Amino acid sequence: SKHTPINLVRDLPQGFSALEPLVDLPIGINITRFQTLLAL
Amino acid sequence: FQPTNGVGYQPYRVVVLSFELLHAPATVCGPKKSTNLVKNKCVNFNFNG
Repeated sequence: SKHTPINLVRDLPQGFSALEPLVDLPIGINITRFQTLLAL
Repeated sequence: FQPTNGVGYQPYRVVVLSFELLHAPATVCGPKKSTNLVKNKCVNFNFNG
C-alpha cells in the first residue's frame, strides 16, 4: 500500500509511486473470489 | 479423593502439546541464544539465519 495527495479524480494520476509492504499474514488458505465493503 | 492421594489414584494433569507440520506456516526455529557483538575482527557472523 501507499498514500499520496492527488488532484485528479476521473483518471489515474500521472507519475510513479511505489507501494510498500504492510502485511504478509501466512493465512494458508485458498482465495478465488473477493468483495469490497463501503461506508454509507 | 483426598488432597494427599497417592500415585495412580491422585489427579494427573496432562498437557499433550502436539507438533503439527503441514501446509500451515512453519514457524520452527532453533534454540539460538543471542550472543554479544564484536567488530574489527575476522568473525563468523550469522544474522536472522
